[PDB]
Amino acid sequence: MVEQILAEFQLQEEDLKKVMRRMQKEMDRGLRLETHEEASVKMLPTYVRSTPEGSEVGDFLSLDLGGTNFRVMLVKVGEGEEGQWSVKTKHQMYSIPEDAMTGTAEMLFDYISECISDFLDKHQMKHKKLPLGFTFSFPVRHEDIDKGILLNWTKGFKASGAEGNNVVGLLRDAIKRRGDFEMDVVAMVNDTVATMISCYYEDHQCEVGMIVGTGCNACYMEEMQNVELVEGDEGRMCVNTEWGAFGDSGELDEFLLEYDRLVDESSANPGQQLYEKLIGGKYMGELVRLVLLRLVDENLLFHGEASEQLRTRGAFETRFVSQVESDTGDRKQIYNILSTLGLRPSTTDCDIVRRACESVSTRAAHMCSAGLAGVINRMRESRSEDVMRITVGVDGSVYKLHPSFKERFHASVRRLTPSCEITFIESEEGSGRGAALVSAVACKKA
Ligand SMILES: CS(=O)(=O)c1ccc(Oc2cc3nc(-c4ccccn4)[nH]c3cc2CN2C(=O)CCC2=O)cc1
Ligand SMILES: OC[C@H]1O[C@H](O)[C@H](O)[C@@H](O)[C@@H]1O
Ligand code: NA
Repeated sequence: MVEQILAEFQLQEEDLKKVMRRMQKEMDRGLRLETHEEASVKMLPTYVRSTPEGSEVGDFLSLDLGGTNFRVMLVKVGEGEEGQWSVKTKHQMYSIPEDAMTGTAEMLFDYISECISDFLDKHQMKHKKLPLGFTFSFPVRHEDIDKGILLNWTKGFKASGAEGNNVVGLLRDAIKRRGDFEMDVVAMVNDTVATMISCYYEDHQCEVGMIVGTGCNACYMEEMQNVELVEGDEGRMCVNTEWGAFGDSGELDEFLLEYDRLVDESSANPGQQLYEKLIGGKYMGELVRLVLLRLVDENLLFHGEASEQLRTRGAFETRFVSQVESDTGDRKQIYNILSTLGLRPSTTDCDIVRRACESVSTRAAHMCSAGLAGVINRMRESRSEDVMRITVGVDGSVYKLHPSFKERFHASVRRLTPSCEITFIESEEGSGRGAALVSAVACKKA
């Protein structure tokens, strides 16, 4: 029975409360000196602090590295009503070559600095020496707002000899070893951090950032006294939970399915990022693919016959998941996806594939809701407030564009967060505006 195979994806409320409590426990472990180093949830102080210690105005360069495409953009920051407006003015996107991303650090950052030029020249501006904000969507141990070493690549990145190294250095070398231009690199932030920062003008309650895109992560404003790895008890600092690695010490073992185990084993980073592998768009289409393969090996789908493409890793794209679940019921979208994959599905084949899609994506919404509710309830407790009103800034294609993910996600987080009133804001150019606003504050020292 297909329903019996799909039922393995369900999570009961008690399963979610369990996931939630365990996440809260790992978050606490990551923050404490005695456990931070062994912690699966690393809880990385980011050096982004509360209060407006003045902001510079003008134009800022923003880099965005964290997918196969790299982005360079210009953001103009200025003074006003609530404070500082920000707006992307010029933007250019760049694909990284196959052998550039598998090259070396020094090399990849050369392709990156090269790309900064194709943008600088192509916009009448190689002569400018701009402040630079770098959104870099990989786990970094910060020493400061402008200094921090990459702990490891995630999401299938692999450039050699980049791990263990100050990432801002690597970038300032490619800037020297280019002669071309001069840029001052003032801040490196995680994408979660940028997204939250980008909503803060519109909403001063925005103190969490969450990405549900290719990967899955969040950050939030922690009490400085709770942040044991930075001296000081005063104010708040932003903590990059890196919750993607929740489960890398076995915390999700009772939930993982044969599909999860296979995605993990054939991944670039086996044994790591296990929570993220349940949720992120890098993995969601692959999960459905494996579920489809299981259904077929059992003769419950495509009369037990799978195409060449269907048996290939990566072929069931995450965007297909989202398109399958947008089908209006006439099966046209489903049929056209499958047919392109060299399949000839029946009416019941289409409906099964839809069901497989719903199961994978519902489980990602719910699994993700437990992570966030854990963050929100911790913060409600830390701040000692009765009804906590909080805004979460959110970005990522899974959340923004999968037709039912956001609604299932919001319903499930609200269920797990009594006495919290959560406002969700989808960020508008969160990466670039976010890196720009941090930059503009980091430009009060210099
Ligand atoms: C004027 S305004 O009110 O429109 C306005 C003000 C700030 C804005 O972004 C920020 C930039 C920052 N740069 C640093 C930094 C940088 C270096 C060292 C230490 N700190 N910290 C920052 C905090 C924020 C805002 N911030 C919070 O305070 C809680 C959640 C959040 O996003 C956005 C709009
Ligand atoms: O892009 C979302 C997330 O992807 C992975 O989880 C990265 O390790 C993390 O830094 C990033 O925030
Ligand atoms: Na502290």
